[PDB]
Amino acid sequence: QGWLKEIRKLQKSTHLLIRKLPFSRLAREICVKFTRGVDFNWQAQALLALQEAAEAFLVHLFEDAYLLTLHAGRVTLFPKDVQLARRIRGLEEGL
Amino acid sequence: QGWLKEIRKLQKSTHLLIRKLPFSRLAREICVKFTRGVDFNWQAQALLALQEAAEAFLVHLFEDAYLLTLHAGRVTLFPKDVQLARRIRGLEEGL
Amino acid sequence: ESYSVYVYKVLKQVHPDTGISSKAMGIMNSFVNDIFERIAGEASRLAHYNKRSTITSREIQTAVRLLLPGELAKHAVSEGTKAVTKYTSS
Amino acid sequence: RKESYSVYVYKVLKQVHPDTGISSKAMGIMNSFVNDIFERIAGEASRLAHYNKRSTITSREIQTAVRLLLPGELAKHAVSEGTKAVTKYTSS
Amino acid sequence: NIQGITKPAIRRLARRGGVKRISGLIYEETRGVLKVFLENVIRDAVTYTEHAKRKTVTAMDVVYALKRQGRTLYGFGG
Amino acid sequence: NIQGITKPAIRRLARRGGVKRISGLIYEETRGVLKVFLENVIRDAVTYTEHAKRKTVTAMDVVYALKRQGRTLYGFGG
Amino acid sequence: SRSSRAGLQFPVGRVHRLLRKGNYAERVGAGAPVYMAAVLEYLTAEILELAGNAARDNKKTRIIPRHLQLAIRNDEELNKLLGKVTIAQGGVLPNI
Amino acid sequence: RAKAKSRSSRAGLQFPVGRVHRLLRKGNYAERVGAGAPVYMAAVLEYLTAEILELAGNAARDNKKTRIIPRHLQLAIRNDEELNKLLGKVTIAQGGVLPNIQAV
DNA sequence: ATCAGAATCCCGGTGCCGAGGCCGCTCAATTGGTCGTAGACAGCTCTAGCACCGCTTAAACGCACGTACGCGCTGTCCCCCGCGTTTTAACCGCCAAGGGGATTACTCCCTAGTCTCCAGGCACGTGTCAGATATATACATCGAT
DNA sequence: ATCGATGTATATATCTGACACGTGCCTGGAGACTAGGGAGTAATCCCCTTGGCGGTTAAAACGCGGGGGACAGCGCGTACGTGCGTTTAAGCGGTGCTAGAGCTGTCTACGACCAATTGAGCGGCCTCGGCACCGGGATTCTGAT
Repeated sequence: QGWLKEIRKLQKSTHLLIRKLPFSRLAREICVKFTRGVDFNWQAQALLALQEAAEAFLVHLFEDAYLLTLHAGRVTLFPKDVQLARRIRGLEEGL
Repeated sequence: QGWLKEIRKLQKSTHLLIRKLPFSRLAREICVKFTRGVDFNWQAQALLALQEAAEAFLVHLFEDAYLLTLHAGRVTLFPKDVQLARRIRGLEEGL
Repeated sequence: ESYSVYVYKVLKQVHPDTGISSKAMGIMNSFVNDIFERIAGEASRLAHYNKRSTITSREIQTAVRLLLPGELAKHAVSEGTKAVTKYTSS
Repeated sequence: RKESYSVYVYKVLKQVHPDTGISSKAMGIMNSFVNDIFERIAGEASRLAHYNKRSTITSREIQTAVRLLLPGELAKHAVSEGTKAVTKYTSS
Repeated sequence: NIQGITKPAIRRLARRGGVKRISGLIYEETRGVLKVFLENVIRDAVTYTEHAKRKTVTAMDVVYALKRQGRTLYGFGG
Repeated sequence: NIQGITKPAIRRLARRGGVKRISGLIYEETRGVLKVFLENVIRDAVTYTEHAKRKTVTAMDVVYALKRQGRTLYGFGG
Repeated sequence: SRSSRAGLQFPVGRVHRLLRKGNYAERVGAGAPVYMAAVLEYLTAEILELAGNAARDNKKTRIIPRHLQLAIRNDEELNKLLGKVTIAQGGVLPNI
Repeated sequence: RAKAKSRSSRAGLQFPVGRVHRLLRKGNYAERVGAGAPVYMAAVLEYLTAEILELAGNAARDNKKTRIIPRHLQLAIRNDEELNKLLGKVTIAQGGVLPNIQAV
C-alpha cells in the first residue's frame, strides 16, 4: 500500500519534483528554436519560475485527468483522460 | 431515428431555442433580487443578448458533458457528467 | 519600492506574535500588485464606458463589487466607505 | 453621430469578394470584432510599454503585441502586412 | 418561474449540443446551471447599470458583464 | 532532452496530483504536454525578451509570459 | 489622406485618435496607427474571405453571422484567436 | 507650515495613500484620478492583505510554526472559498497542492 | 436484395423589407509650424550567468514477479424516446401611457500643476533565534509471518 | 487476527542562516497656492419600454408502450506496482572568465499641441433585388419482409 504513503507524503512537501538540470536543458532546447538558432541566457530565477509553473500545470492536469479516470469507472490513468481534459478545459486553459 | 434528424435540423438553424417570454420572466425574476427591491427595466436587445449568451453557454456545456458521457462508456447524458464538466471546466469558465 | 513595510504592519496588527518569511513576502507583494492592477483596470474601463475622465471612489467601489466575490465585496466596500468617510473629515 | 467601422469592413469585403455583401447583424459582428482586436492589441502594447519603462507606443510595441496575441501563421502574415504598410507610409 | 425553461427546450439545447440521449435528471440540473449563469451575468449587469445613473439594463451592460467574465459576445454592443 | 523528464518524475507529479495507478502510455503523453506548455510559455518569454534589447531571458519575462496566458505566478515579479 | 499613404483601407486617423484618447500610453508614435490599422485590415480581410467562401458554399450572395461562425470555427487559427467569443445568431458547427 | 500628516494616517489605514495615488496617476488608467480613490483603493488592499494574512497566521499556528512560508499562504488561499474564487488563476510558487486524496 | 412510403433538394412564382447607393452637412482629420523631452546611443562598471573539474551518492533503471484491474461478455430491468390526443401559453398585431434615456446649459469645486521642505521608506549592516535534521523514547496501527 | 514488529508523533540537541531591528540617507509625498475644465444638477424633449387585450396556433404536456441501454456480476489475461541489485547523472562546492544587464550623460528626431480648413464619414431617404416561403417534380432514403 505504498501509493497511499507516497501520495500522503508528496501532497505535503513543496519541493520541485522534476530535477532542475534536465529541465534546464529542456528549456534551453526549446528556447533555441524560437530564437532562430541564436542562444539566449537564462536567469537563475527564470528557470525556477518556469519549473514552478510547469509542475503546477502538470499536477493540476493530473488531478483533472484523474477525475476523468474515476468518471470512467477505473483507477489507472490512460492518456485518453489527459487528452480529454485538455479539451474540456479549453483551447488555452488545457493547452 | 428521430434523434438524428432532430440533431441535424437543430445544428443547421440559428434561432433561439428557449422561448423569449419565459426566459424574459426568469431574467426579470433573477434581476429583481439584485436591484434592492426596486424593479429595473430591460432593453429589447438586452434580453436577446442575455438569451444568446445563455443559449451558447448551455450548448457548449452540453457538448463538453456529452464528451464526458462518451468517455464513461454511455450514450445517456447524466447530471454527474454536467457536474464534472463544470468542475474540470474551472471556477471561471464553468458555473 | 515594494509593499513589504505595509504587509508587515498589517501582519503585526492581525497576528502580533507571528512573522513572515522572505518568499511569502514576495507572494504578498505580488498579490497586492495583482489585485491593484485588476481593480484599477476595471475602474479604468468603467470610467471609459461612461465617457468620464476621473476615477472617483464610485469607480473603485464598482470595480470592487465586480471583481470580488459576494462575501468579500460586502466587506471591502464597508472598509472603503469607512476609510473615505474618515478621510474626508480630516 | 456614432462612429463605426462599417464602411471599412465593406471596402475590405469588396476588395476580397467583389460580388458578395454583408447583412446588418453580420456588420455588427465585424464592427465589434475590429473593436475587440483593437482593444486587445492596444492593451497588450500598453502594458508592454509599461513593463519596459517607456512612454511611447511605437511600432515595436504594436508588432510585439501582434506577435504575442496572434497564433503562428496569422502573426507571420500580420507582421508582414504591418511592416509593409509602415514602410510604404514612411517612404512617402 | 424557472419551470418556463421547459423540458423540450432543454432537449432542444442538448440536441443542438449533439446529445443523443438525455436522462430525466438533466432537466432539474440544467435549470440550476442556467440559474447560476444568469445570477452571475445579471448581477454584473445590474452593477454596471447602477454605477451609471440608470434604471435600465441596456444591451451594453450585458455585453460588458459577459466580457468581464471572459465570454465575449459579438453583434449586440460595439 | 525530453527523455530527461524521467518516468519517476512524471510518476511523482501524478502522485502529487492524487493518481493511484498510472499506465505506461502516460509518460510519452506527459512529455508531449510538457513540450506544448513550455513551447507556449517560452515563445512568449522570448518575445518579451526580444522586445527589450536584451539577450537574457529574465525571471519577470516568464511571469509576464504566464500572465499573458492567464495563469498568474506569484513569487518572482515583486 | 494618411490612410491612403500607407496603402490601407482601414483609417489611420481614427485609429490614432482611439490610441491617443484610449489612455493606453502617454505618447503614441506615428507608425503605430499605421501598423495597427494594417493588422486590423489583414485580420478583417482573412475573416471576410473565409466568410465569403462559406457564404458562397451555401449559394448565398450575402454574409449573415452563420457564415462568420462557419468561417471562424472551421479555420484552425481564427478559432484560437476567437475561442472565447460568441457570434450572435451563429449556429454551432455541425459535429456528432 | 503645519506638521506633515500622511494621508494613510488620517484614513486610519496602513497601506500608503500617496503611493497608490502615484501608481493610479502614472499607471495610465485614466487621465484624471480623484482624491478618494487612493484612500478607497488602499483600504480595499489593506483589507484583502489582512484577510489572507489572518488565515495564513491560522495555518501557521496549525502547523506549529511562528513564521509564514508560502505553503501556509497556499493553505490559506485554497481553503477559504471566496479567496479561492479571487485567486483561482493564481499559482503560488513553492506551494504544495492542497491535500485531497479522494475517497473513491 | 424488394417493397411502397415518407424524406430530401431543384426549378419556378410571389412578395416583403432590408441592404446599398446617393445626398447634405458637419466635425474630425489633414497641414504647417513650435518646442520641450523621451529615447537612441555611445561609454563604462561590475553582476551574475556559463563553463569546467572533481567527488559524492541519491536517484534512475533493468529485471522479474505477483496480482490488481482493464475489458469483453451477459442478463435483468428500468426508463427514455416516439406517438397520439389535448391544452395552454407564447406570439403577433394594435394601442396608449409615461418613465426615464439623452441632450443641453449653467456653474462650482475638484484635481492637475508647481514649488518647497522633510519625514517615510529603502539599502546596508548585524545579532539571534526559528527551523531543518538527528537520534533515542514513547505511542498507535495494523499486515506477514 | 487473541500480539509482535513496524511506521509515526514528542522531545531535546545542535547549528546554520535568514529574519528583523537599527541607522543613514534620499527622493517621493505632503502642504499651500493657483486655475481651468469636468462633472454635478436642473430643465426638457421624445424614445422606447411596459402594460393591456384579443385571437390563433404552434409548441408543451400527459400517458402509454416498447425496446434501447444502464449497470451489476464474472472471468481471462495483460500490464503495473514493488522489491532489489546495479549504474549513472544530478547536485554540491569551488573557481575563473566575460557577456551582457544596468547606469549615466549627451543630443537629436519626434510627438504633443495649437489653429484653419475641408473632405471623409455619418444620418436619413429611397429603390430594387436577395432571400424567405411555397408549390409541385424528381429523386432518394428507411422500416418491415
